[PDB]
Amino acid sequence: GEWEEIDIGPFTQNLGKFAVDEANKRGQYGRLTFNKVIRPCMKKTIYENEGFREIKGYEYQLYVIASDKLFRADISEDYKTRERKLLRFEGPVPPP
Repeated sequence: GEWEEIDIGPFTQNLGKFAVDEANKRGQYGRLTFNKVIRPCMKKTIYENEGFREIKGYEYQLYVIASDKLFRADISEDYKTRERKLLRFEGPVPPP
């Protein structure tokens, strides 16, 4: 399986902040205030399909508490540029 649990240290918390910033732009929940990312944070690596199967990027699934509510965010991150995209941000979700 290509998903693996990663740490919820500062880089992951900053991913959650990105997710909340992007969720605020989408506005589905109105303005939210990032609180923290909780376990589990899952990452999967996306590879090119052919050639050297270079890593194309990553996808993360995060559980982020924002405005005291728990959301699940899916975030892509390009390997070469570090460009992140919020793919999904939903909740309030059950605690994982």
